[PDB]
Amino acid sequence: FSDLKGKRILITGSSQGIGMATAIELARYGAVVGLHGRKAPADPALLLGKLREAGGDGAFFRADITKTAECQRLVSAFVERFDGIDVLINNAGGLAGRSNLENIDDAFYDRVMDLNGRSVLMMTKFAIPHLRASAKASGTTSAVISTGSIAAREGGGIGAGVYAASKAWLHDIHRNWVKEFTKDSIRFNIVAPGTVDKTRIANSIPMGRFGTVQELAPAYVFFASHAASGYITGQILDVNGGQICP
Amino acid sequence: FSDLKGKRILITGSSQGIGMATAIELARYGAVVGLHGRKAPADPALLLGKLREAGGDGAFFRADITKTAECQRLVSAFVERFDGIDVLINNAGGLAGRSNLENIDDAFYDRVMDLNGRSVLMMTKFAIPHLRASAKASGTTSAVISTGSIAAREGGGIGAGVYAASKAWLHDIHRNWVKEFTKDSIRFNIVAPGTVDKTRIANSIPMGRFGTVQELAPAYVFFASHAASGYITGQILDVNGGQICP
Amino acid sequence: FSDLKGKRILITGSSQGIGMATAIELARYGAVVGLHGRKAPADPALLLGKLREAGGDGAFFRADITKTAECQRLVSAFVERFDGIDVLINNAGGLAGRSNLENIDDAFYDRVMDLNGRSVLMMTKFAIPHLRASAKASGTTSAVISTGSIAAREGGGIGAGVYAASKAWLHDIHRNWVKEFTKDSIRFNIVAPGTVDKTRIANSIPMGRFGTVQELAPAYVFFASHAASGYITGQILDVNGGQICP
Amino acid sequence: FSDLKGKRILITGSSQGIGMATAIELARYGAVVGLHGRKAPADPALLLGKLREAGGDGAFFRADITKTAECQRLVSAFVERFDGIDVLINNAGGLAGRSNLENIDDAFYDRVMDLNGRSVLMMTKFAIPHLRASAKASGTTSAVISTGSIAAREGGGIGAGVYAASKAWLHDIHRNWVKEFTKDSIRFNIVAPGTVDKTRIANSIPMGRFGTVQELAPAYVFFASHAASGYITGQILDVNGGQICP
Repeated sequence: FSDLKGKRILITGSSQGIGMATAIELARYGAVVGLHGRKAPADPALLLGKLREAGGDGAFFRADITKTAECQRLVSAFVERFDGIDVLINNAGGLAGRSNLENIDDAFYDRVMDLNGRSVLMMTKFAIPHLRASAKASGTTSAVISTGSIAAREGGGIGAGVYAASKAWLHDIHRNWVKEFTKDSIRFNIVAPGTVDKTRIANSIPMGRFGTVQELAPAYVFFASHAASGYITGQILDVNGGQICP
Repeated sequence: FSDLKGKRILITGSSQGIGMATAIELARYGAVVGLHGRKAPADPALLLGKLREAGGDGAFFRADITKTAECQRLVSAFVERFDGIDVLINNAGGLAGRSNLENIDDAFYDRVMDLNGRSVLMMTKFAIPHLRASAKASGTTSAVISTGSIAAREGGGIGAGVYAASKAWLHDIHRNWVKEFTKDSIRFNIVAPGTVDKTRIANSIPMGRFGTVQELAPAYVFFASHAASGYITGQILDVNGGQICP
Repeated sequence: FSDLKGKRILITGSSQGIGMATAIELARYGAVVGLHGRKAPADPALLLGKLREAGGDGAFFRADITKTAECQRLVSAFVERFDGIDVLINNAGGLAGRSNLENIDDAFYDRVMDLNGRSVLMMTKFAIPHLRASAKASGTTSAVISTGSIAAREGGGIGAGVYAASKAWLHDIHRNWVKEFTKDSIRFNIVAPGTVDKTRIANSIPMGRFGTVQELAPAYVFFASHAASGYITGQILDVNGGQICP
Repeated sequence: FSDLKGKRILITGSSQGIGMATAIELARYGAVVGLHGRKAPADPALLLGKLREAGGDGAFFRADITKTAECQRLVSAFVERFDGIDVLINNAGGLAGRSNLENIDDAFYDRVMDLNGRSVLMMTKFAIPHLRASAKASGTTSAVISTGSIAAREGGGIGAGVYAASKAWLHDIHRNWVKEFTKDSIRFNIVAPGTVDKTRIANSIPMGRFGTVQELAPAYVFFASHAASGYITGQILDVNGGQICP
C-alpha cells in the first residue's frame, strides 16, 4: 500500500463512521483525503487533525448530495483544492428512516434514492473525466469504491425495502461501469458491510457480534491500491462476520 | 393450472410483447386479465378478442405509470371493473433510451427509474391490500410476478446502466417484500428474460438465438398458479437460452 | 404440459419422497416413468399402480447407483424396456449420515460423493447419446433435471458439509453441460428444495413450515416440458417457502 | 500486514505459479512459509532463497496429496518443523487434463476430485486442531484460504466440467466450515482467479489480458492477515480483470 502516498481520495459521508475510519486508515499511507459531510454535526479541525496525525492530509467539504447540484459542487471543490481525483469512495447513504410498503409515498421513495442512488450516479459521473485523466498520467489504474450492503443481497429489514434495493442498484451499476470504463483504466469495486456498530441479530452472525468501523476500513484500502488490486474490478467484498456467505 | 380459471390478473405493459403473450396464455386457462398500455399505439378490441378467443376475458386500461398518480389510477380502474385482484404482474418498463454515464442528467435518470422503479413500487403498493384480501378469501396465496432482466445480474449493455440497475433494484426489493408480506400469504417472484425479439449477441447464447415472447409466457403462468408454485416465493427464473446461468 | 404424453422419463431415487411425487404428477400427463430404488424397502406394484391410476405407465428398477456399474445397469434396463429416453431426472442422493469435519475419513467422503456426485455424473453420461437421439427425432429438446439443494448455496447444516458441497458441485456441473450439450438440443436445469418433509428451522422460513413433496413436483414437470421450458436451460428453481432468496 | 511477521503458513502447490508468488509476497512481511510440491520439477534451494531474500523463511515439502495419507504426511512435516500452523493456504489443484462427458471414466473423475476435493478436505481437516490452537494462543483468528476459480461460478470450459464443479464444491464447503469452525476463531476465505498466465478469451475480459501471478498474491496476503480481514469470513474475492462480476 505504499502506492497510496500522495493519492487524492474523495470520500463521501466521511465525517463519521466507516467513511472516517477509512479516511484515517488511508491517511496512514500518506493519502490526501477529501472528507465530506451532509448534515451530521462535525468538527473539521478535529477530523483533519486525525488525518494529519495519522501521516496524511486532506480537507473538509460540506454538501447535501441528495441533490445533483450539491454533487457537482462537492466534486468541484475537491478538484480545485487538490487538482484532480485518484480514488472516489462513494460512502454516503443510509436508511432515511423506515416505512412499510403501504406507507411509502413519493417523498420517501425519492429521499431514499436521492441519498443512495442519484448521489452515487452523479458523484461518479462528474469524477470520471478526472479519474480518467489520472490513470492516463500514472499509467496504472484509478479507482472507484462504493459502500454496498448485505441488504443488497437479501432484502434488508422490514421498512428498509427501498434502501436495500438501492444497494442492489449500486452493486449492479458498478457492473455496467466496468463495461463502459475499463478501457479508461478505471476500476470499480464494492465493500458490503453487514451489521456494524440486537442480540437476536447477533445470533445470525457466525462471529457472534457486530463489526467495528476499524474492521471495515482495510477492505477499502485494498481496493484503493493499484499495487494490491490492480487486476480486480467489478467485485464486492462482504465484510460481515460470516452473516452472509455469497 | 386449472386453478387459474376466473383469476383476476392485472398485467402492466401488456398491450404487446411479453406481457401480451402472457395475457393470452393465462387466458387459455380462463383467467380474467387486465391489459394495460402506456404510450404504444394499440387495438383494444383486437387484443381483448384474442383473450376471449383463447378462452378468457379481460379489459384494457391506459396509463403513463411513470407517475404515481397514473399507477393509482390503473389499480383503481382494475378493481372497480373486476372487484379485486389475485395476481399482479409488473411487466412495464424498458430502456427509455440509451446514455453513456457522462451524459446522464436528472431527467434521464428519473425517466428510467420512474419507468422501472417507481412504477413497480407504487403499482405493487396499491395492490397489496386487495392481494391480501384475495388470499384471505381463497385460503391459498395470491401473487406478484415482475419482469426482471439478465441485465439485473451482469450490468446490461453500454448506455443501459441505469435500466440494468433498476432491474437489480426490483430483484432485491422482492426479497424485502417476502419478509413484509409472506405473513399475508402473498408470493413474489420474478421472470428474467435475456435477449427476446445481434448476430454476435447470438454467439453468446448457448441456444444460438433470441427468445420469442411465446417462450417467455409459461414461466409467468407457473408463478401465477398457487397449485404449481404455492411454496415458491422470493425467486427468479431466468429465461435466456443459457445466456446466463446463475 | 400435454407435450408430456408418452414421454419416457427416468427418475432416480423415485421409490419415495420427492422423486415418487414427481413420478405421479408426470403420470397425470401420460408420461412413461422409470421408477428406481436403491436401498429403501418399496412396493413396486403399489407404486406402478399409482402411476397407472394417475394416467401414466412405467416400470421399476433396482440399483445401488453409488457405483458406476450400478449406474450403467440402470440406464441400460430403462432403455431396453422403453427403447430410449426423453428426460432424465437425477434425484438420488442424500446425507449418507453426518460427520464433523475432523471425523471425516476416505470412506465417508467417498460415500457422500458417490451417492451425490458420481451417480449423477455417470447416470447423466450414459444417458446423453439417447437424450441426443430423442431430441434429434422430436426436433425439439430433451431434458435433464437434477435435484439440487438450498445447501448448495449456503453450506448446509453442521456435519452435512460434504453433502452440501456435492450439491454445489451438481449446480455448477450443469453449467458445464450447457456448454457441451446445448448443441445437441439437450436442456439442463435444477430444482433446489429447502426443507421438505425443527420448530426453530421453521422460524427461518418466511412461509413458516416445511414443504411437502406435492409442492415440489410441479417444478420438475415444468422443466420436463419443452412446451413450458424450451428456452430455459442452465437454471435453478429454488422451492423453499422463502428460506433462501438467491 | 505487519501482523504477518513470524506467522506460519503452509501453502499447497506452492512450488510454482500463484502459490509461489503468494509465498514470496507473504515472505516480504516476515512470514514463515511451508512450500510444497506434488510432482512438478522444482528447485527448493532457489525457491527458499527467494523467500529468505524477500525477508522471510520457510521450508520445502513434497507430497502427492491426491492421496489422504500424503495429506497427513504433509501436515505432519510442517508441524514438526515449525511447531504449528497459523494459516493454511489450499492452493493445490488443476485440470488433470480435459475430457468430454462421454469419455469420462472412474479414473478421470477420481483423479480430478482427489486433486481438487479430497486434497482440500483432508489438508484442512488435519490442520484444524493446530489452527484452533494458534487462534486460542494469539486470541485473534487463524485462517484458511483456498484457491477457487471463475469456473466454480460459470461451468468452466468444455472438457473441464469436473474441475469446474470441484471448485464449486470448494466454494460451498467453506460456507459449511464457517458454521462448524467460527466458534474456534478460524476464518475461511477464497481467492478465485480468472484467466492467469487465447486472444478470443482475452476479448471476454474487460481489462483485455490475462492476470499475472503477481497480481493474484495480494488478495491472499489480505485474507491471511487478521489485522486486515479479521471480520471477514465465508468470502470469495474474484481476481479476473472483470471477466466475471458476481
